[PDB]
Amino acid sequence: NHFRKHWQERVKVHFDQAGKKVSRRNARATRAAKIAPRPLDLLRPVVRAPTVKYNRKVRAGRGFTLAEVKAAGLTAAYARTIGIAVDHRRQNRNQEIFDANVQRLKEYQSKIIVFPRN
Amino acid sequence: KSDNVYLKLLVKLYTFLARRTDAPFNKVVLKALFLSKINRPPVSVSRIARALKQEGAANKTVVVVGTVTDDARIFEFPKTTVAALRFTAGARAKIVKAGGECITLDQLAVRAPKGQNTLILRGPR
Amino acid sequence: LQTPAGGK
Amino acid sequence: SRPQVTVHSLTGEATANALPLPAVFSAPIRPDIVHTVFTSVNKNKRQAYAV
Amino acid sequence: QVWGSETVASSKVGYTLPSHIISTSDVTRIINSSEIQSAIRPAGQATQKRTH
Amino acid sequence: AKQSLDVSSDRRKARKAYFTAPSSQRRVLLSAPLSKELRAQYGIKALPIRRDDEVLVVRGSKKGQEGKISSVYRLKFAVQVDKVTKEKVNGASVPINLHPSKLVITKLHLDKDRKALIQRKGGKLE
RNA sequence: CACGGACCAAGGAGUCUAACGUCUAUGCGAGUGUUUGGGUGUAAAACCCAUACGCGUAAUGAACGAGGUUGGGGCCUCGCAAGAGGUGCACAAUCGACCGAUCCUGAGGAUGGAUUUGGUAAGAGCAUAGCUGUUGGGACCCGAAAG
RNA sequence: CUUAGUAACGGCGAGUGAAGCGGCAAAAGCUCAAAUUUGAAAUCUGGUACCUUCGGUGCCCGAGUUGUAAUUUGGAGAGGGCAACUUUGGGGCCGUUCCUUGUCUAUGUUCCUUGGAACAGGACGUCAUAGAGGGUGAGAAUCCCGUGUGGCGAGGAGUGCGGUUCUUUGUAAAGUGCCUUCGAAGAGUCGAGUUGUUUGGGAAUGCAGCUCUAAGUGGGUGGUUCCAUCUAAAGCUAAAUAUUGGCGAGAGACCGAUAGCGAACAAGUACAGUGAUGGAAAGAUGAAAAGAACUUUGAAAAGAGAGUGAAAAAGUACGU
Repeated sequence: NHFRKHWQERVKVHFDQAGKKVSRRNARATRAAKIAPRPLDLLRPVVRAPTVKYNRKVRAGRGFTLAEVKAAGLTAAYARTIGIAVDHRRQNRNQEIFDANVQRLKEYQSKIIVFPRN
Repeated sequence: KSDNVYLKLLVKLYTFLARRTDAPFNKVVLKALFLSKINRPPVSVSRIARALKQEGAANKTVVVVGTVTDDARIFEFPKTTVAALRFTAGARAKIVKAGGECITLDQLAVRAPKGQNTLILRGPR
Repeated sequence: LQTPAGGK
Repeated sequence: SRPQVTVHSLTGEATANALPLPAVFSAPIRPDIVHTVFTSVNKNKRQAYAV
Repeated sequence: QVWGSETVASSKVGYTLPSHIISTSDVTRIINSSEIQSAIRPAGQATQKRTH
Repeated sequence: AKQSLDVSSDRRKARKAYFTAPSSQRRVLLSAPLSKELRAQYGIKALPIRRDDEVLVVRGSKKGQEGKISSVYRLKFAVQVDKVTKEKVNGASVPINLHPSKLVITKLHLDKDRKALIQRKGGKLE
């Protein structure tokens, strides 16, 4: 078996699981208190996965490409302050994905309100 | 070996019927109840339809000791009544929609204390 | 903004 | 039909208003299943100990 | 609504109420039925008088 | 029913926090109830006990006796009432170590700090 | 023969875990597995959950009839019991069918034709718990020439 | 978590054993080199006199041209023209958030019985967002300390932000679109042959040494005749992540003086070793010592009377 080593010396029983969930909830509550006006997470893009065994499943992405941001009516530098993730190393290939990302960005822009600097 | 109160009550009722009626059907049915889960494989609804396909078996009643599991390889089902301890949701729904009926062993005994026109089926081993 | 994990 | 238990006010008077059984009370009572489930659920609230 | 009687949804998607394996737990009531009693052969005193 | 997570209900922790409590805390620990006659005027149910105060005994073999406090023994949580003493075989008088939780104050001292505390605890001297 | 036994109080020797397996109890069932994580909370408690994932359901792409016969628990018919016939569960024996697949073929280069074959021949598996089977972890305990 | 005990290694014998992707906790990106400020080294360390002293101003000396200021770096970027294109900081004060800390926050000690004592048994009443816990001569919600509950202060951190006020300013500093002219890629480094080690990593996975040594429409890795991704040899970065160490807390279906840490107590103490080190045994009187007043026996240890106490069947050698 895979126990010829001194495995007994490193056995971390996950007793923290019960407390880890509460700690994560408290951290989320603290972030909400600090980030009250804004959502706890940034607006992530919709993307299609490689590895055809999973490509049939649509999933979220890291950040919108510069072309998508430009087509969305704003700039990458300005979009960051609005909570929109931007990926400078992602290149759009599929047209449907680009259209979906543009529509999502437009919906987010229409649904957001920005407070005055005052 | 089971501990279900309803199972024990059914076992007692079937033993009483078998001893006070001498009908071998009751004895055979009761003997099956003393079989473990492995010894009581489920009978698919397709198997029930196949057994009903026999000459003159359409009007006969079918009794399954185990669980009547549904089958997706069939669409039409005979308008027959099936009595078994456990009825799966899919199989029960298919039987109900096909004009059939589902009942428990006690109901079958009440309707047929001697098991007249009854057919016993068991799953493959 | 993202889909909520689990139920609601 | 499904008999309905009359609503009792804070004073203990049987109010005319009644509600039919939600059919949950007609479920099969299985003492063995309940005992087996309890014997495992009661073990979830425990803390490890060792020398 | 929380348990989903036959007429209403349960709200616990993927669950349904348990199904009884016996229509009635009162075995005596079933045994004492007219049909079974007529189909059941007569029984003795239930006590064996000692002989020899 | 406990709700705060900062206060433990462990028996050992409470016993440890009491068997070595500081004298300043022991002063609060040695609080005694006030006689209903005084409670009618001031309203405060209980207050600390000091030498200048007068207390009455309601429990124990010395029940029914009354007198002025001779001294306060915070180390052993014992309060010694004057005129309540035990005579040894040699005739030497020894005060009995009573507990303030069993006595009832019948006359309250009126020091400036005590008067200020009376108002602090919602009392009204009159 | 011998190893141990002067006596007494306490302590003290098949215990825990990882992997696979048979049996037994329960849930669902061609589906099963909430708790890696989220919601929720009377706050390590209890109640629900999206998406993926472990197992099988289709093998090495399976409806000539997913088939004929011999029996076969039970049922039905004939009957007063014996006795006779039909249906025939699981199951066994047997003749056969299709997939992977093996030589001829000829419609310019594949169908079809006879076998064998490892499977299909109508799902039966997953999950929770108890005893128990085998191996790795100090593995019943104290103990050996020691690097 | 799965992938997976799989790919893969393994005198292919024992055993070893990943990684892509997928499910989830968290997200923040960036800063230099290489471009002349050349119409002004515009930069800064240090001493000195002041002040609105974690620093700011004037003066002075020095470092730097073998490069200190500004912009920028693969998302490129830079010098210009155009749009009647778009914008504008710090500090003082109060409050808000948090750390420490003090304080207010309910109700019987009413009777009957016993008992050394009431918290005990019975009878009669009250609070309950307070029936968690401890002490009070035995089992206490109502004796006290305490908890739920909100409420009132004080000393600090503070720019996470809600208000008041002083200053801006300077042909100063930025952001987007169009047109126009340019447009910069890190070397004893990749690599090759070898030695030793390691990894499943045979496709030599990386590492260190040794011979040689590289190119810029150039180069690494993989796949059908080419193709896809970066383009290293410079540097910074919060959150999920571990925690038998130090600080404070919330708990255990754990042990309970031959058990549990070696140490419940005068424990890393006594004690042994020329030394690194080894290394223990030992808890309980009673509510208060109320711990033998006093008489007698012998010098005394203590004995015999008397006496305290619920109990001396508690005598310091003391729960049972």
